[PDB]
Amino acid sequence: GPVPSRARVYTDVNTHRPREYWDYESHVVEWGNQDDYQLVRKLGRGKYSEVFEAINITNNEKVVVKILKPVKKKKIKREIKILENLRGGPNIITLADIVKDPVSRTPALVFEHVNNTDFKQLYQTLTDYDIRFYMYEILKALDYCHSMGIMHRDVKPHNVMIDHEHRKLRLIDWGLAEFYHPGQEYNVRVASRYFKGPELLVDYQMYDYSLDMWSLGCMLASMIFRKEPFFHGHDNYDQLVRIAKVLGTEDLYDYIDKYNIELDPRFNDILGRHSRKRWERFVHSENQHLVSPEALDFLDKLLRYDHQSRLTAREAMEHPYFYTVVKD
Ligand SMILES: COc1cc(C=O)ccc1O
Repeated sequence: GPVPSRARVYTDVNTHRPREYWDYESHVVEWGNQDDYQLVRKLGRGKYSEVFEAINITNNEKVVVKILKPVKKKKIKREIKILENLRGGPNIITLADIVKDPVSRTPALVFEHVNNTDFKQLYQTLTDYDIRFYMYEILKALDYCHSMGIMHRDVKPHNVMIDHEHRKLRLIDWGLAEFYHPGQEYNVRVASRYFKGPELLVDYQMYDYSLDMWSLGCMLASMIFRKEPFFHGHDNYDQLVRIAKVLGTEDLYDYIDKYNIELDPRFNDILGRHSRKRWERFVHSENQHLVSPEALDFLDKLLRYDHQSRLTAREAMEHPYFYTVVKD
């Protein structure tokens, strides 16, 4: 069988929390008044929710209302408990209220409003300094939720909401987030395709916070190289092949051999043999102003096959890449 794995940090955070903290199935939802909020316009519809701009008529403030699609009670409770646990943390989206939507008959989560610009437009005007600044802000959120025993599991540009005017950032959509428990096996069907860690792609279930760091690395690569997404696979199998064409196949085999993992035999005729590439390969005259030795080394230390070998969020915040970022 597979060799077991443990997070190298925050390993027993939940072990020593009171059970109320992580036992979300037993959580009792405290409901607000649904008539406090008025839907103004629909912003989007995902697989698990519909998102609306709204007004809180008790203060005439703009808010965001996320009306959950019918889904098993524990997943709904999971997201709620996680949001309440993390509320007030650095750059964590603030859950303001929970109400029962009369039409859907499901919980509607009320969030603080973030005046966002579309990431595709934003990622295209971001300066070298902007990228470092916002990366640092994401790291604050990730070290926080990891230190609080939670992995996000869906880090991607769409879930990093940025108000570029006030240089304000929020990590959103905690619907896939989970509590980390040492040696627990998790569903590998998480994260968006382009941001899936190698551990998910090789069906290794005993993963941890370090998954989020691979996803963050994918975001970084897309930003500094101006290629979104960076690893652009057509499906989950091609996704691993795309990664192997950059990181190389010999380190992939070292990875799966270390945890005594076996690849899907489906890869036998599509994976091939590939050398590890140097990151300078992806540098050109249209992105070189976003690239530095510090950037490439930081990226290199995020994008590792071995989840145990990736920088932790805290380690990442110590990296020379962030030396130029103004501290508060
Ligand atoms: C799609 O999930 C979310 C969306 C938003 C705002 O767009 C805020 C919090 C969320 O969890």
